[PDB]
Amino acid sequence: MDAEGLALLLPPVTLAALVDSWLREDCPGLNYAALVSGAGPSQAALWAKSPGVLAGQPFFDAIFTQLNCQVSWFLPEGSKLVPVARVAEVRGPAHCLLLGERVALNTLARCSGIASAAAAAVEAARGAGWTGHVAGTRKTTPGFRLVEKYGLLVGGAASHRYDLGGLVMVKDNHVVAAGGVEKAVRAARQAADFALKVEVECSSLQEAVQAAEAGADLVLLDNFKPEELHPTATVLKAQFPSVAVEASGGITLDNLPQFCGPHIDVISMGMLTQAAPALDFSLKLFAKE
Amino acid sequence: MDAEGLALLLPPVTLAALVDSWLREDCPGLNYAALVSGAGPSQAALWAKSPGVLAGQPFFDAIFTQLNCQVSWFLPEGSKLVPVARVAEVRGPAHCLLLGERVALNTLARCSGIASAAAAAVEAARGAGWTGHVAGTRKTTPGFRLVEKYGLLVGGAASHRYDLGGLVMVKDNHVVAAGGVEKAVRAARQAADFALKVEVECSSLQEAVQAAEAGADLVLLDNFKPEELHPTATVLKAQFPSVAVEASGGITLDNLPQFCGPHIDVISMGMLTQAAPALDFSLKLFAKE
Amino acid sequence: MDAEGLALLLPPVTLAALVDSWLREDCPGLNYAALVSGAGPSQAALWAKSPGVLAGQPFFDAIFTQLNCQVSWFLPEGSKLVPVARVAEVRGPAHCLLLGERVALNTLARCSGIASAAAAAVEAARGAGWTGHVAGTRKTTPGFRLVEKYGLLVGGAASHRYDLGGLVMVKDNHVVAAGGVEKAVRAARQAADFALKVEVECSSLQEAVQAAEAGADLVLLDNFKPEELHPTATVLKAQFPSVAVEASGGITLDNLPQFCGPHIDVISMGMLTQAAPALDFSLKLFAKE
Amino acid sequence: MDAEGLALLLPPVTLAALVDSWLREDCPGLNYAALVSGAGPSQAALWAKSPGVLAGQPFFDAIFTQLNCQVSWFLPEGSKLVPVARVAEVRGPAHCLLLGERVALNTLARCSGIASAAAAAVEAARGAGWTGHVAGTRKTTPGFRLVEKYGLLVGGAASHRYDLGGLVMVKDNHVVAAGGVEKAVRAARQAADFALKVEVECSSLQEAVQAAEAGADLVLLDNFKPEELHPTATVLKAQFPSVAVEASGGITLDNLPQFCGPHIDVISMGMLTQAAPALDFSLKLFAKE
Amino acid sequence: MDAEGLALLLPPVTLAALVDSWLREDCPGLNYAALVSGAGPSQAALWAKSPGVLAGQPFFDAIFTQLNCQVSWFLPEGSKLVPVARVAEVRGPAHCLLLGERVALNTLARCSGIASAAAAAVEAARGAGWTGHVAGTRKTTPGFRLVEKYGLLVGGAASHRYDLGGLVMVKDNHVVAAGGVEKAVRAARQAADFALKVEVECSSLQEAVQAAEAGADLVLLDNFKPEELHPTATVLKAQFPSVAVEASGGITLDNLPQFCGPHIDVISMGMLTQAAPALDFSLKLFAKE
Amino acid sequence: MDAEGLALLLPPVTLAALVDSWLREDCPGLNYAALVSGAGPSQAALWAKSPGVLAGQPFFDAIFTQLNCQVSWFLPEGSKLVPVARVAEVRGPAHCLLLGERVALNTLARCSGIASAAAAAVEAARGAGWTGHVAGTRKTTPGFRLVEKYGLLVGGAASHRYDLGGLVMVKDNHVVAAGGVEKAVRAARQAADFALKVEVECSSLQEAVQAAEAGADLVLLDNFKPEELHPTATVLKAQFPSVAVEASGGITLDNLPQFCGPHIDVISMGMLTQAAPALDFSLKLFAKE
Ligand SMILES: O=C(O)c1ccc[n+]([C@@H]2O[C@H](COP(=O)([O-])O)[C@@H](O)[C@H]2O)c1
Ligand SMILES: O=C(O)c1ccc[n+]([C@@H]2O[C@H](COP(=O)([O-])O)[C@@H](O)[C@H]2O)c1
Ligand SMILES: O=C(O)c1ccc[n+]([C@@H]2O[C@H](COP(=O)([O-])O)[C@@H](O)[C@H]2O)c1
Ligand SMILES: O=C(O)c1ccc[n+]([C@@H]2O[C@H](COP(=O)([O-])O)[C@@H](O)[C@H]2O)c1
Ligand SMILES: O=C(O)c1ccc[n+]([C@@H]2O[C@H](COP(=O)([O-])O)[C@@H](O)[C@H]2O)c1
Ligand SMILES: O=C(O)c1ccc[n+]([C@@H]2O[C@H](COP(=O)([O-])O)[C@@H](O)[C@H]2O)c1
Repeated sequence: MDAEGLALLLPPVTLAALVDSWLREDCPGLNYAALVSGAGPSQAALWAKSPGVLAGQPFFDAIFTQLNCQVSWFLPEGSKLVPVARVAEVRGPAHCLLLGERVALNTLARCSGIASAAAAAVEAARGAGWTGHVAGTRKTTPGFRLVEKYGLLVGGAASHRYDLGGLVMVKDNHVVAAGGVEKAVRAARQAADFALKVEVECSSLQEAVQAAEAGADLVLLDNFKPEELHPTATVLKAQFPSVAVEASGGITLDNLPQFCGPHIDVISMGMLTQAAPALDFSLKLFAKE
Repeated sequence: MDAEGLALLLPPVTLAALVDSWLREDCPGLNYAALVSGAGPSQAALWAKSPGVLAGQPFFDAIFTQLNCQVSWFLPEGSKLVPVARVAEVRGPAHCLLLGERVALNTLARCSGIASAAAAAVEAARGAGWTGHVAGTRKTTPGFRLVEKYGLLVGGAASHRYDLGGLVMVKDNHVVAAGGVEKAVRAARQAADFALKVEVECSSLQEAVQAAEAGADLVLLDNFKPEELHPTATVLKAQFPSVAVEASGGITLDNLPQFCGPHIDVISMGMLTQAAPALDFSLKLFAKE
Repeated sequence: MDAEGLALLLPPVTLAALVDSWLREDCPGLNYAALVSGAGPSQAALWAKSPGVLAGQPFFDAIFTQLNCQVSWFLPEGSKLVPVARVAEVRGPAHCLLLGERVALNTLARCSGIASAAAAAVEAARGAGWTGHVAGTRKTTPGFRLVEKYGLLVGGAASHRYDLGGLVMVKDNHVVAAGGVEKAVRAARQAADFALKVEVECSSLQEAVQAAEAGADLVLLDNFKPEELHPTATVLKAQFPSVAVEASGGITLDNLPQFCGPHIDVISMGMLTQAAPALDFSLKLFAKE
Repeated sequence: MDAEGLALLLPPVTLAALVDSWLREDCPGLNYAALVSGAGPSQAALWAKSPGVLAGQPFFDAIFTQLNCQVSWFLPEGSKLVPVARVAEVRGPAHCLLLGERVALNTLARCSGIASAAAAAVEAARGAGWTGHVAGTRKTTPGFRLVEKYGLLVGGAASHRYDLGGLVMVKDNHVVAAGGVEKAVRAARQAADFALKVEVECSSLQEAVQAAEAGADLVLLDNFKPEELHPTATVLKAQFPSVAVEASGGITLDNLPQFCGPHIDVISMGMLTQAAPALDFSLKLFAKE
Repeated sequence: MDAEGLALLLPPVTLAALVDSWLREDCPGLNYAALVSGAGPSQAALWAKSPGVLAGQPFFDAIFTQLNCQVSWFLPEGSKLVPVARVAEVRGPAHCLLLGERVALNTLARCSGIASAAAAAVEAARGAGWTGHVAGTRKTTPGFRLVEKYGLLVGGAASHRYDLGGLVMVKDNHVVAAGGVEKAVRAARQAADFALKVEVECSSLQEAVQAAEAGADLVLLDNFKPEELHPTATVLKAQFPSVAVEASGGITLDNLPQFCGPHIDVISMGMLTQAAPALDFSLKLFAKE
Repeated sequence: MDAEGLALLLPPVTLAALVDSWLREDCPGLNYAALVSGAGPSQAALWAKSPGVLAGQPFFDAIFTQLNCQVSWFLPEGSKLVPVARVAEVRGPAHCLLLGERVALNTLARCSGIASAAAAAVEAARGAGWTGHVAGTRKTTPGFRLVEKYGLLVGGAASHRYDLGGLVMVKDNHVVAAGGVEKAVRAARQAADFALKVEVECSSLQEAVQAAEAGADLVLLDNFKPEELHPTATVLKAQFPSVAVEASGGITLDNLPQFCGPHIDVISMGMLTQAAPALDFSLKLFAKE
């Protein structure tokens, strides 16, 4: 509902340590450019130069907070960005603003790109009349998942499982390793019967039926062509009405409406995190009025 | 030098701490799916399903080494990927293979994705007759710089400075803070006269002349149109022949040939790391004869 | 239904870090006692002097692997301990055996003490004909959760959710802060509709019906005397066949039969981790012959 | 002699680091329940529902300090707890209160459970006229020693050595490795030099005399029957009056008066940290008026 | 030219982490002495008892900020110390002052010792009519480089490169491994043509000419006799006027003037961080009036 | 006694973490020089070019072991170094040898420099007939205390207390804060009666008598002239035969005989760690076949 409340999801203690490692990565030793700018109190304007959705204020704020700077936002989390928009002002000693600048922009750009992709996907789906959830994956940049799942939520998608613990997800490789879908789904059920859910990844109707018989909570139809996707889900919903159907594999902004259908509850797209270009933001010091 | 030599640039201690933190990110508690697959010895085939350049073997290796798995590659680092290619084979306990799969794949996908954009840019420059350096920027994913700068090098681009400690770069914001170009360049030269180089980002020809007169090693012409860019660089090289000229701002694979010019030495592209989609890789367990 | 394979659940990277920090805590500087013992090859015996269930071999093994010692076990993980039993042999340099001894016994004692409480509780419950799950809680020693939740599993109990990122549980305090059960539960269901489960802690029959109406996967009947409990539950399963029922509040080894009932699916006991005395083990060096 | 002033023993850099790891353990990713409570200002009351001694206010405070919450205590550290007592009030944003609640109660229950067991021991020892030190052991939970040693002090017991540094302690296993008591405490005496004391665990009157002859400061008489313990301690003090005698092994709250004696200076019980059940506390949100 | 400005080079995140690691080294567990002093407000005066240069205020300040203490300086950074001077006053709880006393004095004493040695070398060089850069090396105490490089700057020396990332330095061993100087600097030149500098360490005029002819930005003449050093530099400056010339190897304050010469740009000295004795500072609590 | 045994004191968990932080300090990103040397197998000789005592082999081994290099020592830990001497060989890949070279030489140079100062102070006191202990202090480089305390031991000196959790030490500032010598030491005697030692730092003979009378184990006569130090030590020994006497403050190599006396038990010298120059070592790659 409200993109403004999503920030309560982020534990305060994780932000500070996350942010501290990013700052150290960009300046591990002596910050020679501090001598160029000096330490006088300054003001920068944050400028939106790309269209999209604003996501990332919590991480932007945390970065500058460790550098004793303050941020005033002129747009809420989740806003549509119409270029060229003035979206915040940052205040602090000049060398601190310029030290935090690059990391803060990198984070805002990337989080917002993901939310902009997610909002477009949510839009395309509703424009085909589909009421299910658009979702992300675990195809995230390592070390950056907290930012990328947050960005999905701001854009209106579900984050899907955060990590491997999680919901027990039986994949192709698990079926092979366990010697059969029925053995794998039985082993996944025991591993947390109460209460984690079990999702099972299925390359065909007959695997999906076997997964549902063995007790899957969710059935993921993997890499179906749309023309076989919907018949398969119809049979499933008629035979196992309380099992949820997820479609996934090669779904993009463009072909997404072909994968929306009344018997698909969830559509997950790797593109939301692997192919969402970053938005264009700049931070510019200006003289005080 | 040669793409296989590049792996030596990676300090093995940093590799291990990066890899461990990525794994703890994807599985911070219990790995319930390890019960589904068990620990029996298995083999998995790495498949390349996107065209491009293969980059990131050192990280893929270090991920799996930490889980006591081994990798045999069938293509060298920097190889062209012609899909559908069988790129490697991974060996080890089934649960260790499946626990590292996603992290390893996510790393290789983004690293290869960046190397693929760099290769594409170096190609576009060479086909325009340009012998300069195509270069990356500091617009990298927070936490992930080591992989992305490594990706740039495998693709044939220069990484540019690794962080704020490796070359004193006077930007528009330093100029405003310092009171002006020549004040800012003087403080930059002090801050490490011997010996770090000083690069100055300039938005006008006069700003470029002031910076070169003030002793900049490198003058970066920022967001010039090509029609304004090349006459500026010609003037600069005429008056200051030992000052290198860089061009940057809004340069993409498509417009890259318009910015090549006999008086440009470096061309830096934020897009090589911010808008380079990841390649598609899978890892499929295959049965024991 | 096999305690030897539970070790696969422990991610190897989390084990080594945890063990390192335990060894650092017990010896932060110089280890003066190493000079008293020297470094000659030697062997110790592990002695179980308490009845119960043996749990914690992977942690015990990991501690001594960091100290270049080897361990041979004479009883599989989960075995019944009949004192005074010779449980294992540890081999390595004398000072390394004696450096690991206290941390290894401390971990094994507590992991086995918890598994022993868990096994006794599970034994009580099937002796009353019960088929549901005996479970643990988040009343764990801070920083020791991985050992204590693993111990629950070794003794046959369910771990319940590992931390706040598993199933969304709304408690009395959430209901007070949301201003009502059905508000709380409706927010909970949004926060991850697909797919994490939602569990609601209820003090009174009315609350549980509200919770179930609103979409709870699980209702926890908290602090019921067994007199009200089994009516309450058989009502709920009548009205809501599809919703799981959990009993919690003051359930101990002595009174556990009185909470076992046929419409109760899960019984969780904070005593399994808060009042589970450690078993008594010792490690004794013995001479070669 | 003043439990309020013990909090100065805890260095504040360590407290924040330990507290951050505990919070990170209980919520490693997104905190979904935060969307259920919101962030509106709230107050919770701390209820003691158990008899004992109150211990652990600095850790409790430090947890809620990291979460931007305040604590008001109505009982000083060390007070007797008569249930059901209102111990404190915690103020702050509701999600912040609910995120720290479990870890704060977990820490206070264990700390207090220990200080309550210590105070019982000091009560029983005082009831037998014994003026020596009741002390703890190194049988603490790995990772938690700071809380548990502090809890021993709050309840009137001596902590004993914190770690493997501190006093050099010759044990059964050292005597085996060094080939005799004389050799082991001569090597110990050398390592200890002038700053550390030497204590020797002795299971017979012969060992105790050899240890005292070879310069031990303390002799620990290990696993003696009470009838054998007191003559041994007496003859030792006659022959070596400068040597402190400690008794230890199987000493419990019920049998502790039997081990008290005018020639025992220290009595140590693993019981106080390995078998002290945690006190019952709760934290309940309430409406301001 | 301003010692008070150098503090801006220190990124505040790194300061906190480094400072906390030093406090934890000196007090890993309980601070027993805190009971001896109590927590009442106190004041202590910092006393300089050595002649030299004051350096290290940012580290001294940061230690005491972590401990909720405040510092007031009566001398700016880089001041000349004429003993016995009263250079600062520290205010805070009694136990926090005494907790930080030793770490802060150890830090200030080494930093000021390095700055004193650097200023002595600069004064000797200036008394020989030399105005090039006196420079440090990477012969720093491991883990203490930020303090030691900072102290070189306060004293008037150049820090030289901070680590293996600042400038590619071809040493004797690189030459041997590369199979010759031409191959080495060619490879070095490739590692970062634009733009890091390449310095080559040379033991003969012929090696230096080759290093220069092959592209070196700086030539370091290592362990020359002054009699052969100055003719060598004169040749290099005449045939390669843009290449900087460094002298290094065995250069001490007492022999430094013989190494000063019109064609030496940089003189670097291991002894500035390896043979620089610390200064004597004390911190004495004082009372009301 | 035997310096070769002292390596047993070093817990290997701590060595790896220390060493990792030092390597990361010296190369936080890409190691450009690795491309100059390549990765082929190589060898380097370790030369001692300063007189003194060899100390720090375990830290040197650990550095290279982290880089997959092996070290062969030709002299034992603690040897007298008669320059020039071939101390060791190091083998491994060329770029790993050159990556560890500086950190490994820095650690060995400071460790050996400290041991050399220790051995000379021990010999000075032996030549004066004195049988007490020469001791170090806590005037140690922050972060480096393990190497420096270790270096003292290899030189034949006592380390004195490692940190604040060793013996409780009442200093001038503690006396001022407690309001009296004699209330200070009683607070200190409580803070760990059994069993840590109490040392009191005294400026006058009356102060020593009060510390002795209130129960100090050790009395440090701080900054006495030798003329008054020995009369004072004699009174104390006569009145308090079991109290040990330390002498400290301004004691150097050349006046150490003046502080030796029959009633001084310990002499401690800040200069052993604050004014002990590092020894000169070099590591030289040499070609094979
Ligand atoms: O591991 C997960 O949590 C997870 C959640 C949702 C989807 N996936 C997988 O992500 C893949 C998405 O494919 P794509 O083409 O959109 O990159 C598909 O193979 C799914 O099985 C994986
Ligand atoms: O800070 C650096 O290391 C750096 C190196 C090269 C380029 N840049 C900046 O990157 C910008 C180019 O970004 P883009 O997205 O327009 O390709 C340009 O404005 C430069 O100032 C920055
Ligand atoms: O937060 C959890 O994960 C959780 C899981 C299971 C149970 N609990 C709570 O644990 C409590 C059990 O109390 P007790 O007497 O068994 O210590 C009961 O009040 C439940 O609400 C809490
Ligand atoms: O290592 C220590 O610091 C230490 C301090 C005091 C006692 N102990 C040992 O702890 C044992 C007491 O265990 P318990 O649970 O039987 O009372 C006994 O064998 C002592 O030698 C060990
Ligand atoms: O690696 C560096 O950054 C570096 C910078 C400047 C000098 N050095 C080396 O330092 C050595 C001089 O140190 P010293 O103790 O002989 O005065 C000489 O051999 C140089 O090669 C090394
Ligand atoms: O704090 C310690 O553990 C410690 C141990 C031994 C000596 N000291 C102090 O070291 C000081 C002697 O330093 P110095 O530089 O004059 O040789 C003297 O003032 C003692 O109080 C301090």
